[PDB]
Amino acid sequence: GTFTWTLSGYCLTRWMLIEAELKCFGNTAVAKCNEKHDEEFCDMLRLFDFNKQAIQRLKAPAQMSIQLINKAVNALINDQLIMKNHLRDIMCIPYCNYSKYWYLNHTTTGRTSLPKCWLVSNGSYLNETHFSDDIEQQADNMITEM
Amino acid sequence: GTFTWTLSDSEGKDTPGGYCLTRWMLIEAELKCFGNTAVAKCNEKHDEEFCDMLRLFDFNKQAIQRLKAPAQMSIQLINKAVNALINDQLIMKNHLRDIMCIPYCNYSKYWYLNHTTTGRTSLPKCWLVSNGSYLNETHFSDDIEQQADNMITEM
Amino acid sequence: GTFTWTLSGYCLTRWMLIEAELKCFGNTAVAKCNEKHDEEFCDMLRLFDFNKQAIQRLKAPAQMSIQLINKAVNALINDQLIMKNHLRDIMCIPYCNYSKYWYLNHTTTGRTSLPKCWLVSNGSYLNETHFSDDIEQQADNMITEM
Amino acid sequence: SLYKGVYELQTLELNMETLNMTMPLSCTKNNSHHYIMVGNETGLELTLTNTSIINHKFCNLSDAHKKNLYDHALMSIISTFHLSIPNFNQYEAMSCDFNGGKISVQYNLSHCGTVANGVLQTFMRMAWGCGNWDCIMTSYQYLIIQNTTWEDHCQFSRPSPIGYLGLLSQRTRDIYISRRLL
Amino acid sequence: SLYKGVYELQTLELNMETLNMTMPLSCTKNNSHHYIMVGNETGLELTLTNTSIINHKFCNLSDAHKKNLYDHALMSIISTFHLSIPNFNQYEAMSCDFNGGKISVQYNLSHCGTVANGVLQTFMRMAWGGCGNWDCIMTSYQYLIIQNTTWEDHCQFSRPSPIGYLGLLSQRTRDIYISRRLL
Amino acid sequence: SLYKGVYELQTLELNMETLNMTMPLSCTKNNSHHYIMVGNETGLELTLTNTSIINHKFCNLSDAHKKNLYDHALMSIISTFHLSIPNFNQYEAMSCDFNGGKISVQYNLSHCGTVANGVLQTFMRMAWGCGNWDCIMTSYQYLIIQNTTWEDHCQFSRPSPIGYLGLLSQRTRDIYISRRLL
Ligand SMILES: *[C@@H]1O[C@H](CO)[C@@H](O[C@@H]2O[C@H](CO)[C@@H](O[C@@H]3O[C@H](CO[C@H]4O[C@H](CO)[C@@H](O)[C@H](O)[C@@H]4O)[C@@H](O)[C@H](O)[C@@H]3O)[C@H](O)[C@H]2NC(C)=O)[C@H](O)[C@H]1NC(C)=O
Ligand SMILES: *[C@@H]1O[C@H](CO)[C@@H](O[C@@H]2O[C@H](CO)[C@@H](O[C@@H]3O[C@H](CO[C@H]4O[C@H](CO)[C@@H](O)[C@H](O)[C@@H]4O)[C@@H](O)[C@H](O)[C@@H]3O)[C@H](O)[C@H]2NC(C)=O)[C@H](O)[C@H]1NC(C)=O
Ligand SMILES: *[C@@H]1O[C@H](CO)[C@@H](O[C@@H]2O[C@H](CO)[C@@H](O[C@@H]3O[C@H](CO)[C@@H](O)[C@H](O)[C@@H]3O)[C@H](O)[C@H]2NC(C)=O)[C@H](O)[C@H]1NC(C)=O
Ligand SMILES: *[C@@H]1O[C@H](CO)[C@@H](O[C@@H]2O[C@H](CO)[C@@H](O[C@@H]3O[C@H](CO)[C@@H](O)[C@H](O)[C@@H]3O)[C@H](O)[C@H]2NC(C)=O)[C@H](O)[C@H]1NC(C)=O
Ligand SMILES: *[C@@H]1O[C@H](CO)[C@@H](O[C@@H]2O[C@H](CO)[C@@H](O[C@@H]3O[C@H](CO)[C@@H](O)[C@H](O)[C@@H]3O)[C@H](O)[C@H]2NC(C)=O)[C@H](O)[C@H]1NC(C)=O
Ligand SMILES: *[C@@H]1O[C@H](CO[C@@H]2O[C@@H](C)[C@@H](O)[C@@H](O)[C@@H]2O)[C@@H](O[C@@H]2O[C@H](CO)[C@@H](O)[C@H](O)[C@H]2NC(C)=O)[C@H](O)[C@H]1NC(C)=O
Ligand SMILES: *[C@@H]1O[C@H](CO[C@@H]2O[C@@H](C)[C@@H](O)[C@@H](O)[C@@H]2O)[C@@H](O[C@@H]2O[C@H](CO)[C@@H](O)[C@H](O)[C@H]2NC(C)=O)[C@H](O)[C@H]1NC(C)=O
Ligand SMILES: *[C@@H]1O[C@H](CO)[C@@H](O[C@@H]2O[C@H](CO)[C@@H](O)[C@H](O)[C@H]2NC(C)=O)[C@H](O)[C@H]1NC(C)=O
Ligand SMILES: *[C@@H]1O[C@H](CO)[C@@H](O[C@@H]2O[C@H](CO)[C@@H](O)[C@H](O)[C@H]2NC(C)=O)[C@H](O)[C@H]1NC(C)=O
Ligand SMILES: *[C@@H]1O[C@H](CO)[C@@H](O[C@@H]2O[C@H](CO)[C@@H](O)[C@H](O)[C@H]2NC(C)=O)[C@H](O)[C@H]1NC(C)=O
Ligand SMILES: *[C@@H]1O[C@H](CO)[C@@H](O[C@@H]2O[C@H](CO)[C@@H](O)[C@H](O)[C@H]2NC(C)=O)[C@H](O)[C@H]1NC(C)=O
Ligand SMILES: *[C@@H]1O[C@H](CO)[C@@H](O[C@@H]2O[C@H](CO)[C@@H](O)[C@H](O)[C@H]2NC(C)=O)[C@H](O)[C@H]1NC(C)=O
Ligand SMILES: *[C@@H]1O[C@H](CO)[C@@H](O[C@@H]2O[C@H](CO)[C@@H](O)[C@H](O)[C@H]2NC(C)=O)[C@H](O)[C@H]1NC(C)=O
Ligand SMILES: *[C@@H]1O[C@H](CO)[C@@H](O[C@@H]2O[C@H](CO)[C@@H](O)[C@H](O)[C@H]2NC(C)=O)[C@H](O)[C@H]1NC(C)=O
Ligand SMILES: *[C@@H]1O[C@H](CO)[C@@H](O[C@@H]2O[C@H](CO)[C@@H](O)[C@H](O)[C@H]2NC(C)=O)[C@H](O)[C@H]1NC(C)=O
Ligand SMILES: *[C@@H]1O[C@H](CO)[C@@H](O)[C@H](O)[C@H]1NC(C)=O
Ligand SMILES: *[C@@H]1O[C@H](CO)[C@@H](O)[C@H](O)[C@H]1NC(C)=O
Ligand SMILES: *[C@@H]1O[C@H](CO)[C@@H](O)[C@H](O)[C@H]1NC(C)=O
Ligand SMILES: *[C@@H]1O[C@H](CO)[C@@H](O)[C@H](O)[C@H]1NC(C)=O
Ligand SMILES: *[C@@H]1O[C@H](CO)[C@@H](O)[C@H](O)[C@H]1NC(C)=O
Ligand SMILES: *[C@@H]1O[C@H](CO)[C@@H](O)[C@H](O)[C@H]1NC(C)=O
Ligand SMILES: *[C@@H]1O[C@H](CO)[C@@H](O)[C@H](O)[C@H]1NC(C)=O
Ligand SMILES: *[C@@H]1O[C@H](CO)[C@@H](O)[C@H](O)[C@H]1NC(C)=O
Repeated sequence: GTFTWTLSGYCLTRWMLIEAELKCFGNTAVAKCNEKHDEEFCDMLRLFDFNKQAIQRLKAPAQMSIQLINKAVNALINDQLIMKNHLRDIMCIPYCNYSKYWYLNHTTTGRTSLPKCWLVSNGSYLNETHFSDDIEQQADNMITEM
Repeated sequence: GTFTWTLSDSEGKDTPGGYCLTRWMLIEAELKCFGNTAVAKCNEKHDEEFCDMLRLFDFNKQAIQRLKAPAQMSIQLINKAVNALINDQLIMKNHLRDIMCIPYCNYSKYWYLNHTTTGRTSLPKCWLVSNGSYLNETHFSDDIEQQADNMITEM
Repeated sequence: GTFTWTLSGYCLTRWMLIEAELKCFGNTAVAKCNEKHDEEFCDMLRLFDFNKQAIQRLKAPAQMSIQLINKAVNALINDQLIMKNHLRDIMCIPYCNYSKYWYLNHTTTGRTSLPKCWLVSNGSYLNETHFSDDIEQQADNMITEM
Repeated sequence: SLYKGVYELQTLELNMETLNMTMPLSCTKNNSHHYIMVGNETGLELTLTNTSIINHKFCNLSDAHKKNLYDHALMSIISTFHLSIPNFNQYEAMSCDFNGGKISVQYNLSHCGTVANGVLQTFMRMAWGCGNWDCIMTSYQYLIIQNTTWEDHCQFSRPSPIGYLGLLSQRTRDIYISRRLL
Repeated sequence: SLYKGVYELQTLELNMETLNMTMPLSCTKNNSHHYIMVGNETGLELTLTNTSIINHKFCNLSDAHKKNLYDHALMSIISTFHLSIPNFNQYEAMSCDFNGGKISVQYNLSHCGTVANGVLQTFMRMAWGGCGNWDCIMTSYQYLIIQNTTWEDHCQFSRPSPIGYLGLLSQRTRDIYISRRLL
Repeated sequence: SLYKGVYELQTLELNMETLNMTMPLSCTKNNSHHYIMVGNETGLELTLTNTSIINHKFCNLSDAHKKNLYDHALMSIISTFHLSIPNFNQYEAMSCDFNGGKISVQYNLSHCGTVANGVLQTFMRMAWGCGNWDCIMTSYQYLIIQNTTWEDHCQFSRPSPIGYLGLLSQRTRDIYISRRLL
């Protein structure tokens, strides 16, 4: 199966971001998520949208249950993404921690990019230089559409 | 994993590449043909109910036609191929829409924009169902307007 | 769910193929493998890439362990593609057993299409005439780039 | 209606009885009965009721496997039903019997958090019909499952294979451990 | 063979023996014997024949699990093969011997929906590449032995491939009957 | 730092604590221990040590299911953990206690072909965030799993639900058959 959850642009508030203000992303960034089976930000975007729906449209039981996410885990995310990042962890390669992210932003118009998850290694956050090729080619691909 | 079933081709009212459905498939209807443009989208779009139902009907046709009839019928083949034909998590998402008391698809009735003059047609998408009853057209007309906006993009 | 493995153009050595020189495919076909979900050669290539770097990155185990592949069979190959292939085999549709592949190679410039598999039936590889129509669309899609 | 001049909003309805040969088809009638037809020969009636049919907590299901007096598809589909029950722990809460080839299961169910919610969740997933996902209870005290003939009893909903195909994936996703070495 | 003036078709075949150190390779000697090799030193020989090596219905499976003098990969393959047999209910058909770390599992095939249908279906899925009858699979050979062996070149009828095992992995614990209320 | 000269880079961090209500979260605290929060009310607690809290080889799964004093989510997570072992083939290594709704599970550990390999490999997956993959050998002898209330249990790492949603696919894909009929 493949992820099918929709995104009811989508802005992330202060609650799901640690030490930050309300943040918003353009329609193109969220639209790019719907046809790509490798991104990491799309996963947490779906998890947070789903979570918000869970609080507002489902009352808290007296004894809360984990069965709800069990039956609907792969509808939100590609679990093989987690398995693949586990493989990069095992194989000494920089893996994705899913915690710290990075994203390019345009100065004049604020035309952002879909964030690509930071690649950690050795229990520490990498230098900017190691993925400088990645951010450079992402910038090239972003200026390509203009 | 992901659906991989290739839809067959009906070379009747349209040229090869498109697809069609007979009167057996549909209640209260004649033969309906969708062109190659609509069915081509099914091979990439993972979030379409009608594409899954088309794949189900096509596999049913080929199974009931070319394979030898069983002396005692068994449901082994679908038990092997259920995830290969269709994305189960689309059914899970529809169940989630049901549980969340949101409009949801029960795969029965669909809608599709049809062109008056040239006779072209967009890919059908499901009529969502809320409170155990079909929605009015005005309730979800925003999706219809957006689909018209995307439909004019090709032409 | 769907596969998320990334490949290491892409070149294929002499030992890893049968009586074959060093074959290199351009970046465009390997990029085509990222989004496609029913390409035989792309999935087999991802398997071979995993094996290739797993032999050398990790020290070989004294006792061979199938645990590694079972944990991540789905992240590399769409098992549902194998189910589709088996369904064609049992329905006696022509079907691919992943062995023999073909591609359209440009004579002068040397560029090559993405390999499509050789559908085999009756315990014998089909003649080129028996599926030449499928070869024609493969040529026609190459015409689109120019 | 008509939108944007040259685009008419047509409609499309799918007759699902054509797929009766290839996989099981579901049903609904009343709020209790939920038929499911394995093919054009037989099906399973899944009825909520207050009046039980089995007054003992014995199955001997392994003997049912041994004698092989049943039909394989029926045991397969009821196995898919039972395995997908989320967090099944009370085995007294279900009794069953398979003597003579007939299948007859009886899930007993009787503040919320017990086997009743899981049985009802898998029941509504078998055949589709706030915030009632967890604390889901029914007034009815028993859920009978028994093989049945092909007299169509589906008026509330047309046949559809969606419930069974959806529950096939979620087979062993929510089973508890019962042995140290499974 | 030129097509459209400028494209020349060139075939290419992949050699999967390089995968011997990462995953099992299933191959065929002929319609009777089949070899699922693990490493350059272990393999499972599947063999259909009327002859019997197991003549007792006493598996002693859990005792062999407790003893643990067998290669783990072979037991993993055996468990995957047995779990994925569609609609396995007759427990007397299986009969296993694990004397001192050995592996010798015989399924008694001994009429269309019987246990032999599921056993032969998963068998043909194991050794791929060796119409229209998915069900009512018939085989004159009466018993199916599964015996461990050392590595030997026996992939004559088909090249080694992993696709059978990897495709079969998706079907574990999906086509089985319940056996206990609480499982 | 304008990387393309007109594009500026900006970092981002996701506060996973908002997922407390629905999903279960995981922290590491110290290297030895690893903690799981099932909401803010209850949470498992995984430890490695040289001591032993369970002194007997019996576990009593069926009795615990019969009594049903335990909490459903915690037992579900223990089930997902135990079934997710690659090659569990030693029932003696497992031991546990379920007195009065408690959860208290324990695994014994001890050339490399032992259950220590499997339990450690799933343990690394359970709580997440350069030798070979096979035979990771922890110096500590016994693994313990217990239930605890909620306090500050996040020192090495912030909460992360990656592991729990990860091994759900691995929950049953590597198991040895223990009987001719499962
Ligand atoms: C259950 O599934 C069965 C398939 O396993 C369905 O069987 C199919 O039924 C359809 C409809 O009868 C057959 O399609 C054709 O039927 C016509 C005769 O009746 C139809 O056509 C006439 C006009 O020609 C029309 O007046 C009638 O209203 C019908 O629409 C035949 O002349 C055609 O050759 C063709 O048979 C399928 O062929 C048939 N498949 C088979 C043989 O299994 C069955 O209908 C489903 N319904 C149930 C619940 O049993
Ligand atoms: C994977 O994601 C993890 C969760 O974000 C990362 O953990 C964070 O790692 C950074 C360093 O890379 C820590 O910063 C240090 O934290 C340690 C530990 O104490 C921290 O936690 C306590 C309790 O909340 C808090 O009171 C402290 O202020 C720290 O936040 C400190 O000793 C250091 O001085 C320094 O502050 C983060 O604290 C830590 N997350 C937390 C809060 O647990 C992890 O680094 C990521 N992967 C990698 C690259 O290792
Ligand atoms: C989309 O709309 C077009 C019409 O704009 C549909 O084409 C139509 O197909 C029907 C099939 O019955 C035609 O109806 C019949 O036409 C004949 C004369 O050709 C007449 O004698 C019959 O009494 C009946 O009216 C209809 O005329 C025809 N319209 C044309 C000219 O395009 C098309 O089927 C629709 N497609 C879908 C699936 O929405
Ligand atoms: C999807 O949901 C819609 C809305 O609930 C369903 O529409 C309903 O379809 C059933 C089909 O049997 C209709 O039942 C029929 O009612 C008439 C009333 O006279 C009766 O004569 C027929 O014998 C039959 O009982 C029902 O009225 C109709 N409407 C509603 C609101 O239920 C649709 O069937 C569902 N599709 C599936 C397959 O889920
Ligand atoms: C996919 O199907 C094709 C067609 O059956 C298989 O090709 C066949 O592969 C076998 C095994 O390699 C070949 O047998 C070999 O013949 C040579 C020459 O006599 C001999 O030296 C070898 O020891 C072996 O007996 C067979 O000739 C070959 N046939 C064709 C038409 O190529 C292919 O192996 C299958 N691949 C898989 C993995 O399913
Ligand atoms: C289910 O079995 C129980 C237990 O008996 C065992 O299983 C039987 C099928 C048979 O193999 C017995 O020898 C086994 O011991 C049955 O309950 C009683 O079983 C005892 C013997 O233990 C027998 O003397 C009694 O007559 C049985 N009681 C009744 C009321 O018949 C039970 O009957 C079996 N139930 C069904 C529906 O088959
Ligand atoms: C684990 O179970 C064993 C076996 O006894 C079973 O479980 C008991 C809780 C009870 O329901 C018995 O009827 C079951 O047969 C327990 O071993 C027994 O322990 C009790 C005291 O708990 C003692 O009186 C018996 O002599 C013990 N031995 C037996 C019956 O052979 C064991 O204590 C159980 N462990 C836990 C933690 O509950
Ligand atoms: C990207 O940068 C733009 C600014 O170029 C941000 O938009 C806001 O712009 C106004 C007017 O210049 C400022 O007063 C705000 O402070 C800006 N917001 C921020 C976050 O600083 C836009 O928000 C930025 N987007 C991201 C997420 O990078
Ligand atoms: C189904 O379960 C209910 C609830 O446990 C059972 O009802 C109890 O049955 C016992 C039998 O000893 C009576 O003593 C109790 O009085 C009943 N409960 C109440 C609240 O009155 C019922 O018997 C079970 N039915 C079966 C197994 O068929
Ligand atoms: C369920 O199936 C069993 C087995 O078919 C039915 O039990 C009897 O089976 C024989 C088999 O030919 C029939 O002759 C009998 O007619 C069946 N029972 C009787 C006495 O009618 C059982 O009836 C079925 N239960 C249903 C369909 O309600
Ligand atoms: C199993 O695969 C390994 C890995 O490719 C093979 O080892 C290579 O063998 C060739 C034989 O010519 C050597 O040249 C290479 O140096 C070896 N190592 C690598 C990393 O390729 C091994 O031969 C294969 N074994 C079998 C039985 O097929
Ligand atoms: C395989 O199963 C067959 C069928 O049950 C067995 O054949 C029967 O064996 C018993 C003794 O065990 C004889 O009394 C019967 O007459 C045999 N029946 C038939 C139809 O041949 C056979 O023994 C089993 N083989 C093994 C090796 O267990
Ligand atoms: C199958 O596995 C068994 C497991 O014992 C192998 O038995 C070997 O037997 C020889 C002769 O007694 C012993 O010296 C070896 O130590 C045993 N090996 C092992 C790994 O235990 C047997 O050879 C294997 N192969 C076949 C074809 O049976
Ligand atoms: C658990 O997560 C919930 C998610 O809703 C948090 O609830 C929010 O908490 C903030 C901060 O106190 C409030 O401003 C919001 O109104 C709350 N929203 C709700 C309940 O919908 C809660 O704070 C988190 N608790 C912990 C201990 O992490
Ligand atoms: C965990 O396993 C070890 C294995 O070494 C056990 O250690 C044994 O303890 C017994 C106690 O009577 C000694 O007689 C043995 O010599 C020890 N070694 C072996 C190899 O058995 C240890 O007891 C086990 N602990 C638990 C709690 O199960
Ligand atoms: C990581 O850094 C440590 C020192 O902190 C070093 O010893 C080690 O070799 C490096 N490589 C790894 C394990 O990533
Ligand atoms: C990585 O390199 C940058 C640039 O010199 C430096 O600021 C940063 O501290 C380095 N990070 C680590 C973890 O060494
Ligand atoms: C839907 O349309 C029906 C028929 O015109 C009408 O009776 C009903 O009130 C409408 N509901 C809404 C709010 O669209
Ligand atoms: C459904 O309702 C009807 C009318 O009240 C009733 O006769 C029938 O018994 C109910 N359900 C069934 C199938 O028993
Ligand atoms: C198949 O080959 C085996 C040896 O592997 C041989 O014993 C047997 O007779 C052969 N069977 C045939 C040709 O049917
Ligand atoms: C093996 O099975 C026999 C059958 O009689 C049984 O008696 C014996 O206890 C078993 N042996 C072991 C070592 O488990
Ligand atoms: C903290 O980590 C150390 C690591 O050696 C361990 O000994 C200790 O038990 C852990 N827990 C506490 C509460 O100190
Ligand atoms: C947890 O959060 C809930 C939110 O409703 C609150 O009622 C409760 O007091 C908190 N604490 C515990 C221990 O559950």
